[PDB]
Amino acid sequence: HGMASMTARPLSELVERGWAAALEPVADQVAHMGQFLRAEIAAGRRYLPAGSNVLRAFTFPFDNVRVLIVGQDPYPTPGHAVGLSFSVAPDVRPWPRSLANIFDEYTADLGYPLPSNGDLTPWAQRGVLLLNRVLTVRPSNPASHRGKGWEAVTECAIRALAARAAPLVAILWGRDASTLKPMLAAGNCVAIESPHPSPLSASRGFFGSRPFSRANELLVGMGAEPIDWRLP
Ligand SMILES: [Cl-]
Ligand SMILES: [Cl-]
Ligand SMILES: [Cl-]
Repeated sequence: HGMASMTARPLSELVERGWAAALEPVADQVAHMGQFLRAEIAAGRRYLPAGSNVLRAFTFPFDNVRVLIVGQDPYPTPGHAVGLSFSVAPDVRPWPRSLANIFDEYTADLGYPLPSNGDLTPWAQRGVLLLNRVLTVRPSNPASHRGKGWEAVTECAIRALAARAAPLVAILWGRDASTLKPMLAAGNCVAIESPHPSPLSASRGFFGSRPFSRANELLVGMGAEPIDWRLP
């Protein structure tokens, strides 16, 4: 299921059952995004990630999400984005510099060895929502799908998480992510804020932020299970 399905089929057929219910308020908006993508292709433009990966962050169970990591837009280099914020496919070398920064801090914070590859799927399988606010991008055109309708989709997702009584930690990287604080404050959600891991900002405070260990300390305090951050 790709673009065709996103334009034409119910949420139940696109994402995990809990997510499908959570995203029901934006069912028409999702369909409209599928049409936007169809129009892009008809016009002789491409988009990233692959259609089958666009909604991938919502294919893991809504009820198990305990940490939210927000990204802005997918990687713009062809072949990098795979539908989970910051993740890349296992064969990708070198890693994008933002991911290399995230992994630098992972090693410093947790003491684990540097990951073998850039695939963050294990995090998604273990209750981390790796959510870009904008879920597609035109190749090599950073932030080119901003303002095209994804924002309402991804905001609906975040509000559904925040509305729950269940524990949530939100890792908020950069000023744009920090815009989410109001919706997060009225819930059972603690936000960890730092500069973004992009090389443009990382050295102003991303390094040293220890988000992984902090998120776990917060979770355990709230009686939730921590995340097993360990990557192979
Ligand atoms: Cl189609
Ligand atoms: Cl293109
Ligand atoms: Cl991405």
